[PDB]
Formats: sequence, structure tokens, C-alpha cells
Amino acid sequence: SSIPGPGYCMGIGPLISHGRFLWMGIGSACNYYNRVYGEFMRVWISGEETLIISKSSSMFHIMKHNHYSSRFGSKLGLQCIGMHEKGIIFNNNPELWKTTRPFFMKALSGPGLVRMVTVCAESLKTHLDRLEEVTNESGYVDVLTLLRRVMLDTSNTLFLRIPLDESAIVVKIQGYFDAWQALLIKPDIFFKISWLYKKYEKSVKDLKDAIEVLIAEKRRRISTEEKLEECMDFATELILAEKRGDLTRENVNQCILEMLIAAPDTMSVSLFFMLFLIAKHPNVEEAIIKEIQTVIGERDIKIDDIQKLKVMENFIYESMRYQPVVDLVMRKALEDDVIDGYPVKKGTNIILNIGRMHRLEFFPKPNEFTLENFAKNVPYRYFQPFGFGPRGCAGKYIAMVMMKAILVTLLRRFHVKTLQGQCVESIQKIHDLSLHPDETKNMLEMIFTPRN
Ligand code: HEM
Ligand SMILES: C[C@]12CCC(=O)C=C1CC[C@@H]1[C@@H]2CC[C@]2(C)C(=O)CC[C@@H]12
Repeated sequence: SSIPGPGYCMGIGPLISHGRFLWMGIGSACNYYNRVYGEFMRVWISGEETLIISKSSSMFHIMKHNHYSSRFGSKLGLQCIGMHEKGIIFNNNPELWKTTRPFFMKALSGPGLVRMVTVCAESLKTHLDRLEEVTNESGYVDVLTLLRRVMLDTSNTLFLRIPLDESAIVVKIQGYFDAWQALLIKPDIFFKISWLYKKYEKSVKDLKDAIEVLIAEKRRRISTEEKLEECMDFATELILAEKRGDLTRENVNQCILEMLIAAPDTMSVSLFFMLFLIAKHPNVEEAIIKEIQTVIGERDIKIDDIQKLKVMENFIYESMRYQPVVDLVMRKALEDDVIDGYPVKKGTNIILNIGRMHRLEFFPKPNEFTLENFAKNVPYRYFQPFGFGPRGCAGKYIAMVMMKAILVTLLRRFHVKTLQGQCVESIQKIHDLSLHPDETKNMLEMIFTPRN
């Protein structure tokens, strides 16, 4: 089979599609092209031919095989944000990625995943006792900020544990994300005219500098620690690997940064959507509350509780399926292969449109929010909210633990109301690198009214 997609108009084809991506945003442009042309089609970002695919079969092939364990993006953009061959998220050097990923995998499972359930609860409790920090005169709670702050506090106390300015770092993380999202697929031309990006450059330096202060302190405490065996964590593991000859300092620093931003970026927006859904689906909210009473009562949340929270689990899955944040995955072909019917040359970029996939393929009622979509065991080859395989989400398991933990301890204590008519469907959204609320609009607040 040949490859569907717009015509290469002697070098105008590329310029339209790239422009379309820049104007529309990666996400929406992906949905546009899959709607016009097939569920498997071809576009250009910069020079490179880039496939946009929503086919579950293609999805599965790509995530399963080692020769797609790469992403893509502007080299200049990635260098600017410090992710060019440095972190893991957008580290596209196969060997450097291969040797960095293990550090993330260790910290995000085993004992750390067990600690996380209780660390999460405490962090949320502490902030729910400080609602004055985030609540309006008319009782409007800034949930986005609240969530980001606990997500950061959580990540810090688990992976780095150095005291920090919660509120400041949160704003800086938001700054970093904009830069990341802004520069990821800008053409090289863009980077020539400098009063066009120095904006983003300063956001990166803001966060990076702020984190250096923290890593610097972490280095001191380690160099004077008596029971070094007793108190291992993610940052320490990296620093020791660096003091063998295994890692670069630049690399260590980017890793710590990537580990700190991950949950604030994705978990908080995810939980936010989840909370709005709860507010608009009383039936579902009752099921959850009943399950909590049955399983937990008023005991503190514990690791052994999490498997038992079946209703919630399905709620989280359905929320993610219906209202994704991470609706698209960027990959690159490292070897030549034939995928379904189509030839895929090495160096070909790939965007997997998992959000659209979850609305076309397996589910009984794709275009409406129901736990019915999860009434029967769903094969992981038709539902990929995290990705799987050698480069699937590093936090895929701990994420489920965290989301359960915070959903439990929040709803346990508060009923959540939405302002006016507002629901996830009516929220104005940016659909670019991820799918999130446009925060230049308003009516994004909620009302937290007590229980009992
Ligand atoms: C609901 C929250 C989350 C969602 C929806 C999500 C989803 C995803 C997806 C779809 C990917 C791409 C995987 C692939 O290419 O197949 C990814 C990558 C990644 N995620 Fe998450 N994730 C979440 C939470 C987290 C958390 C809490 C962490 C750690 C604190 C994390 C760390 C990472 C890292 C480091 C990568 C890059 C992996 C690599 O390229 O090797 N994620 N995530
Ligand atoms: C999950 C994630 C990493 C942690 C973080 O801090 C924020 C995000 C959101 C964007 C994700 C990214 C991982 C790589 C993803 C899946 C892509 O290939 C395109 C969108 C992008």
C-alpha cells in the first residue's frame, strides 16, 4: 500500500502542514489530518516525513518494538530547554536514554511506589488544611494550583527531599512547560530571530537555576551523610552514579528536573478533569463514596487498599479515556520496517493519536463518559493511556497509586461543585503538546463543601 496524505506540492505540501501544526497546535492538527485523510497518514514537520497514526494495530506494533524507542523534535528547541540528549522524556540518543531510564524505573516502583501512597495522602491533607492559600472570598478554590502544589510536594519528598519554595517552583514549572511546548516543533528559521524566543530562554533559566540551588544542597548533605545506605532516593542514586563515572553532571541535573515536573505537568491536569467529571456525575460519585466506606472507613489510606478500589480505578481509566491530557505520543523509527501494510523508513517521525484511537476502536460507548466502557476487562492492546513496552510511561504504575490516593483523601472530605454550567466538555482547551485548560480564560475554579 501507498501512503495517504496531502500532496507534496513541489515543496509547498510540507510548508502548509508544518504551518497548520504551528497554527493549530500538535494535538488538534493531528485530529484534523486523521479526520480528513485516513487513520494512518503522512505529513511533514520541517523536512522530515512524519506519520500520524490512530490505528490500534499500528500503535501496538510501534510501542512493542525496540526500534521505536525514540521520540523527535527540533534539536535547537530541545537544546534550549535542556532535553537534547540529556533527560529521558525527549532524550533521543538511544544509548544514553537506555542507560538513564533505569534510574527512573527504580524510583517509580518497588518500595518507592509503596511510600508514595502515604506520602501523597499526607501532602494532600496538609494542603487541604491550608485552603486559605487557594480559596477566593466567594469560596472559589483554585484547583489547578492546589493540585500542582501537592504534586510538587509529593515528588520532592519522594525523589529529592530538599525544602523548597512550593509556590515559586510551581509557577516556574508552568513557565518551563510553555517553553517546551512552544519550541518543540518550531523550524530552525524561528531560532535565528532572537527577540522571538529569549522569552522562553528565561523561563528555562528560571527553573533550572532554582533547581541548581536545590541539587547543590543535596550534594552537601550526601557528602556528609553517615548512614548513606539507610536513606537512598532518586537524586542520591544519580549523584552516586555520577561519582562513579556513569553519568554527566548536566545529565543528573536534567534528570532531577524532569522527575520534579512530571507529576505537576500531567497528574494535576488529569485530576482536575477527573474532579470536574465527578462534579457532573453524581451517580458515579456515590459509587466511589460507597466503595471508600466499604474498603477504608476512616483508616488512613494504605497500599493494600489500592487494588480493592475497583470502582475508582475504572473511573480513572474512563476519565483518561474520555478526557485525556496526554492524547498523543511522539516516536521515531530507528530501523526500517513494514507496519500494517505500509513501508516505514528509519528516521520517519511518528505521532500516535491515542485520544482518537480510544474513540474509534474497542469501547462500547466511545463518545460518552460511562463506566460501562470498563464493565468488562479491557485488553491493554486497545487501551493505552500510558503507553507500554520499552519506552512506555515510566510512571505508569505509580501514577495510578497517586491518583487513587489523592482522589480518596479529597472526596473522603469534600463534595466538589463546579461553577455555573461548567463541565469538561464546556472548558476551553489548548490542544497542543498536551490537552489542557486554557488558563487565560476563567470559571476554572471549584467549590469544596464539607462532608457530614
Ligand atoms: C496521569 C498521569 C500520566 C499520564 C497520563 C502519563 C502518560 C504518559 C505517556 C503516554 C507517555 C509516553 C509513553 C510512550 O512513549 O509510550 C509518558 C512518558 C513518560 N512519563 Fe508519564 N504519564 C503520567 C504520569 C507520569 C508520572 C507521575 C511520572 C513521574 C513522576 C511520569 C514520567 C514519565 C517519563 C519520565 C516519560 C518518558 C519515558 C521515556 O521516554 O522513556 N509520568 N507518560
Ligand atoms: C507525559 C509527559 C512527560 C512528563 C511531563 O512532564 C509532561 C508530559 C506531557 C507531554 C508528554 C510527556 C511524555 C512524552 C509525550 C507523551 C509525547 O511524546 C508527546 C506528549 C508528551
